[PDB]
Amino acid sequence: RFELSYVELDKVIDCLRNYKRKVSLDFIDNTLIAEIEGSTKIPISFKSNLDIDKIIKDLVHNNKLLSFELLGFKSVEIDATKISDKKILKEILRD
RNA sequence: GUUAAGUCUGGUUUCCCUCCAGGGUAUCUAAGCUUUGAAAAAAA
Repeated sequence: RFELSYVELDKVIDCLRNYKRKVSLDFIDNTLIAEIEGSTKIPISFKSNLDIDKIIKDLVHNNKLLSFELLGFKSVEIDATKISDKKILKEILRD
């Protein structure tokens, strides 16, 4: 099963508060980055249970169909303008 | 070639009781009282 042993946010949450931004992801470069349409791209450190074989990243980045159906599993439009604690933003970005 | 964007769909149908048993057994009256007391032979 998929186990996310840890993900080192608390830096993405910083640059998110009081704003309404779309948090895009990208997994090429072998390190998970978290693009923000509010013009910042924080590289995310994480440890998972699945080892993406470095062939799968390329198979998804090259196949224009895969990278197209990947738009739906890639982003959230987080709205922190109103009351927005850090913990629930953590769970949002974690999921 | 470059970018940028995902969009649609988020439980339906059927079945809602069927069969057997629908009373059986015991008791079905019992014990008393079964006539009594007045008038039986009357005046013309």
